[PDB]
Amino acid sequence: MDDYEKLLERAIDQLPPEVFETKRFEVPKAYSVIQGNRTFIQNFREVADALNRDPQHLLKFLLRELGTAGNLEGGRAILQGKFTHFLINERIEDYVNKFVICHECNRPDTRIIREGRISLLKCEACGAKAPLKNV
Ligand SMILES: [Zn+2]
Repeated sequence: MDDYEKLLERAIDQLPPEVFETKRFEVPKAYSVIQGNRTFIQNFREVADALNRDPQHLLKFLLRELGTAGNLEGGRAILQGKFTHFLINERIEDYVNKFVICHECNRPDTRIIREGRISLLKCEACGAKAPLKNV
């Protein structure tokens, strides 16, 4: 149930949200490669989703840390800056591997909150989680 996922491709790509279902975007291996001073992204599609469901954000982040030119090299997505599988792997591993890291946040007997469509939340109980703003 982890590796050999049961992806039916039901409205998880071009198929409009006509069919009701839960979109489980999680697949092993989701990190870039450190090459001198550039990141050779190969799964920009999968790596991007997990690292950030929204492509607009993920992209704004690579440039925000990319101190170099910043562009797509090769044929996949070899950017250049500071996105050396740093923030990428961290965020992705947070969601894809939220079970072993979040300690199976099933029915926590605490006050949990999630905002941004499974993007942000708090887990002061089973560790710590980022809600959104600091009041
Ligand atoms: Zn938790």
